Amino acid sequence: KTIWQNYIDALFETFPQLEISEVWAKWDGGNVGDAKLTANIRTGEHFLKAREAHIVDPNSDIYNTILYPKTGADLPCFGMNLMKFSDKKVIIVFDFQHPREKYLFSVDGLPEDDGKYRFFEMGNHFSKNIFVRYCKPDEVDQYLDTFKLYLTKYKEMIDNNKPVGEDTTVYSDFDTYMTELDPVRGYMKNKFGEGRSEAFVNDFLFSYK
Ligand SMILES: C=CC1=C(C)/C(=C/c2[nH]c(/C=C3N=C(/C=C4\NC(=O)C(C)=C4C=C)C(C)=C\3CCC(=O)O)c(CCC(=O)O)c2C)NC1=O
Repeated sequence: KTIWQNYIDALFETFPQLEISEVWAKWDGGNVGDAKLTANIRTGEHFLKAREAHIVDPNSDIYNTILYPKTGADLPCFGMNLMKFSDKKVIIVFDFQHPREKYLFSVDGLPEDDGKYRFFEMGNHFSKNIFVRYCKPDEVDQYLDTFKLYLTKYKEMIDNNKPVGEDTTVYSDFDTYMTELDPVRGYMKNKFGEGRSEAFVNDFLFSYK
């Protein structure tokens, strides 16, 4: 079981076409294992891919998923990182992540946040509407309706533009940026080893570099 289940359900209710097209990894690790990784690639109409990583151990529950739309409509990706770190500490992040470097994207009517957060440069693959909240595991679903508004706006963008391009190099700047700045490598090395951490980051999470 996972505390992120209602986010995950909402995601695939909005985009029921996103079917698993490859289980990229199911790995065991952590203490003898207590940490499990599931890494799925999904495909479906209007998307290049959605890649979904879910890492669960006794204290942590991390759901990191990015939807990469087909190209040709200048659409942002939709990214979420739902991170339970301990039984006291959760960070919820989701946003429209635009592939063009240093382009400030926004959707009018959505919550706005111009604060600066760790690791990342705001305005550069994160939008005016980046949604970041810190709360306790049992509070996570209080932002679910907002997550669902983001999904609703995203689905309108997809359905109104109907992108059909498949130029994965549109996402190369984005994947490069997400690679240098995301704090993953360290956590996965410790839990799973070096080769697995490297491949997870470079060949699964951000593979369009
Ligand atoms: C898979 C394993 C995995 C690990 C181990 C991980 C760790 C991780 N991500 C973080 C932050 C963050 N991560 C993001 C955002 C994202 N990052 C993304 O990969 C995507 C897709 C988004 C958003 C759509 C942001 C904005 C922060 C900073 C949060 C903050 O400022 O505290 C932090 C810092 C938390 C803190 O400030 O205390 C850690 C430790 N992220 C992972 O994905």
